[PDB]
Amino acid sequence: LKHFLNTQDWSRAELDALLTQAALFKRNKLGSELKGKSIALVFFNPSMRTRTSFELGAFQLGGHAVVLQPGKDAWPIEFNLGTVMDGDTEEHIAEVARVLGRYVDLIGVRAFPKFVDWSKDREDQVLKSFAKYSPVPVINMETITHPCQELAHALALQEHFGTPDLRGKKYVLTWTYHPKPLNTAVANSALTIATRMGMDVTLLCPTPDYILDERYMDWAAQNVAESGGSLQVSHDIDSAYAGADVVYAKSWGALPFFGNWEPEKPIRDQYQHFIVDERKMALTNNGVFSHCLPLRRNVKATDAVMDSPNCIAIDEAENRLHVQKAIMAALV
Amino acid sequence: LKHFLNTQDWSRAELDALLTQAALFKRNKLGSELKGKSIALVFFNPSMRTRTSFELGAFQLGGHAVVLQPGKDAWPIEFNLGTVMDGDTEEHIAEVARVLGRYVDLIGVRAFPKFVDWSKDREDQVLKSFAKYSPVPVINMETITHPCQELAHALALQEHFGTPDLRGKKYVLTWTYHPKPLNTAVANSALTIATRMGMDVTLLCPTPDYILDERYMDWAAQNVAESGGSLQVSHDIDSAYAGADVVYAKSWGALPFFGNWEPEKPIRDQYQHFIVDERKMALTNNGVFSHCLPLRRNVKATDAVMDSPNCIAIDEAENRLHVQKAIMAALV
Amino acid sequence: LKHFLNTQDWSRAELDALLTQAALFKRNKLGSELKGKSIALVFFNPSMRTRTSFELGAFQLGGHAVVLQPGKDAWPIEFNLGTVMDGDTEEHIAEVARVLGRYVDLIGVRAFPKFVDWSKDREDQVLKSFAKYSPVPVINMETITHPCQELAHALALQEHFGTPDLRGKKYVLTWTYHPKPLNTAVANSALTIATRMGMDVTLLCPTPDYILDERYMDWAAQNVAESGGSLQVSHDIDSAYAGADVVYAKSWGALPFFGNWEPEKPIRDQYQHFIVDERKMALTNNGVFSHCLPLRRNVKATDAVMDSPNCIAIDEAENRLHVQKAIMAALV
Ligand SMILES: CC(=O)N[C@@H](CCCN)C(=O)O
Ligand SMILES: CC(=O)N[C@@H](CCCN)C(=O)O
Ligand SMILES: CC(=O)N[C@@H](CCCN)C(=O)O
Repeated sequence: LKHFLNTQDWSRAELDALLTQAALFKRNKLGSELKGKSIALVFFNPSMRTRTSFELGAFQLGGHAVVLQPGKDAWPIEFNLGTVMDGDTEEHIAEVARVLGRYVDLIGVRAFPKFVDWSKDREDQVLKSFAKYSPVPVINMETITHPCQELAHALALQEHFGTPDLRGKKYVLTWTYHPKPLNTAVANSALTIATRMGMDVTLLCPTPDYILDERYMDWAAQNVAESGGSLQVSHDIDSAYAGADVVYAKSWGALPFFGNWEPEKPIRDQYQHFIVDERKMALTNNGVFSHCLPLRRNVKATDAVMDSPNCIAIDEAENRLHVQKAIMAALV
Repeated sequence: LKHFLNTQDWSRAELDALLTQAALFKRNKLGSELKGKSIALVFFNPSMRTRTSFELGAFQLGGHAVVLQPGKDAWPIEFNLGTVMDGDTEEHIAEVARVLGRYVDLIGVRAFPKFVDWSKDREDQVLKSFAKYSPVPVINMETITHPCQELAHALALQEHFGTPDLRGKKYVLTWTYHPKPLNTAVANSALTIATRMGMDVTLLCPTPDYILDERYMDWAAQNVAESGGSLQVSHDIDSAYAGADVVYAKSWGALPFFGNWEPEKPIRDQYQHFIVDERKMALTNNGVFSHCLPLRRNVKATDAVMDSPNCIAIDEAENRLHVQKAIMAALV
Repeated sequence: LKHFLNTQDWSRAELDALLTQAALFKRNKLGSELKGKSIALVFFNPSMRTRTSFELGAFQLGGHAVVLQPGKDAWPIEFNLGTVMDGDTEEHIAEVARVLGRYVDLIGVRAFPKFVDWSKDREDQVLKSFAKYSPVPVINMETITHPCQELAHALALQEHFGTPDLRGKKYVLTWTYHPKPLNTAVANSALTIATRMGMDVTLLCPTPDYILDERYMDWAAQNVAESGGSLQVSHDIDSAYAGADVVYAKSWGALPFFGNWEPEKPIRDQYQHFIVDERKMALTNNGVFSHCLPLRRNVKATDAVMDSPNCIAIDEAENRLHVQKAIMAALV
């Protein structure tokens, strides 16, 4: 059975096919690729943009999405094995996935890390459990990676540059400020897709403590070796932005501080200057800027940058609809 | 771009067209006016009747409604301008509306006042912000006015009297008791539509403190001058009910007491006798009674009045479905 | 007007027709039996499996389900009669049902007992009120009985044995352990349908305190007299399981302890050995095992029993979809 858990699991040819199908759906949004079919959108964490895009995507192709929210509509689910369920959990994931598989044709899963222990969050237990027990294809709607965002982002860039071939372009994945420590998911995904596309990627962050998990740094390294781009880590803003063709910002909590965020606060507060502003973008090669959203204005990026004609965040946002339709259509 | 924010913004001819289209949908509810189209129902405050009627209305015309609840599915949204978003708000309304506009064809918005400061609530910030930033038509699902209720009410009255011409009929908008101070929205709307229809309207309330906002009193005055009816405020129950053809009740908190409801409590408790009962209706010209619902029995109106053959509240309730379909069809 | 409140209200011929229609829908799931029709799924208590199955069932037959959750989307509803609604309740059930009846073609209701007083919970007030005031058919989505589960269960058994005639088969409805006292609904329903099908039923429970309400014990007695089976209560595990063809487990709080669960805790904790394990099933006649779900593994039943090829719980779960479609189609 084929699932859409990560772009890294798919071949370049398969990804290219998805992006092209996404482009086709953008030119003709109504169809019957999902006629009479259904997808269960399982939200362990809520998301209006994800619910909206998937729900409409199913509708437009003749299918139907069922929105489920485990944290609000049911007792906790047990994912561990060989336990005596005499605690808080009422049902095991094996039963949840097997039953859903008798009702729907696809299962989408969104489940964020708990931020107490990265060794546990990085195992992607919720998503992997659904993939293990489900008799139908599973789709990652964001856990510790955000593959749907990757393709929406990739498509937006190809559309902006007028070509699917982005090799050679200088790509800057920059950490930006936020009052709280966030999920590294979007950054892990950006690094992954940018290198898979063969761009010359620079991971710009305040200190070595903010470097992403080795797993993704390795995915990126492997992608560069295969696509012909490059991977570099930098803690210097000006040299990173210089000549950049693309600047993608995202804030995230330093991994070494999981379960110990108190001391991480004064650290991030020293880098509020990582905010994407006009000065920094002026250093780029008339590059574009984007963010996965939601974005705190004048904190992650200034109003001037956000409303600049070079900001493609709304186009990338729209593309979530098109790429997800391509993903669902491919899996059924 | 045309929106449905208030009936006052539409011409009499346009409103008449909406009501007539509503009558047509009532005679033939299934159609394709919204085939493949969608509407995002954004609830900042929940409403089962509104979600049900809009959702079914979209379905019956071949479209699809996406139900969103910002207060429960996402962090707070920022509506103010030029601020540094380092507080509770995670995303700005500009981004929320622009992205939704790339997904749906229509956006419905329900957002109640906060009851702390009327000078702030009366600005209709949430609704006006959506209207400002959305690239698609916006529909008021109740904020400080309830235009959808206005048309459902107007249609019910025309159906009851067997004519679209209600000029001359004596219309009594009466305040009624409730243990808590409520939104003036429905009353503002009733006054607006009743006068727009040229009826002889009387605003019956306990004291001058309960008179509606000047904005609506002026809308009403303007409507009478143009339609040929009349507007009058009264604090005397018997003279108001005398000869009435229509009695519409609604409870609301005295505007001068926003952010200071403690002293307003003993005041409203002195007017529990404003309850619509048989004695009062016996003074009318065999007039009809209605309420927007939900209604507390034997508090706002007695069981006898509510179950009287002259109570058309259920018919007005049904009409929410028909008028909203007319509104959505007109805006796409 | 015909409703689906309990299987006991339907004739054997009618039930047989429902089960056969369910079998037909399983062979051809897409249809137009509900084309343009709708059902309001009213959840006073949430259920992902019920929302999913009903919602998809409506969709597959050309209809649409509207999901409503009174406890989270509105103030409390008043069910009592002749009261002055100056308390917590904002709207009366008469208005709720009458209005919904102007919007939808069917109304599903799920409302659990409150566990404080069984004399009150056993009156099925919420469901009976909807049935009384609704102008459209009402469907029990679980209150103090679970008729939809009954038919899904009945169908699974017929499919397992390869025949609709289960007379003579030894049916064991066994209480099982759970750390908390639960609803007797599923057990009441199992006893009801098993006897209606003419099986030789044994109600296995720890003590006389766990015997089900007299109402259902009488339904069962009447069913046996008419179908030709038998009804027996047992507190001895081994004699009950011996030669059993079917074992259906369910945990429930002892009725005599409603509103006084403290002393019931040490009592149930003495019967953890009621867990369905391999030893017990080894005593049966190669019988099947099932549970309505959700099931706590290694508490209600061991992993070995749950994953045994003789466990049909997932098939019974799937059948909720098919039988509910048969029910909705029959009522419209
Ligand atoms: C603010 C926040 O927690 N953002 C989320 C979601 C981003 C995609 N919509 C994150 O950091 O992954
Ligand atoms: C009780 C209450 O707050 N009623 C609301 C909603 C009325 C329309 N359904 C109000 O006063 O506007
Ligand atoms: C654990 C619990 O409360 N179970 C519920 C629902 C069973 C049907 N899904 C009950 O005892 O009725």
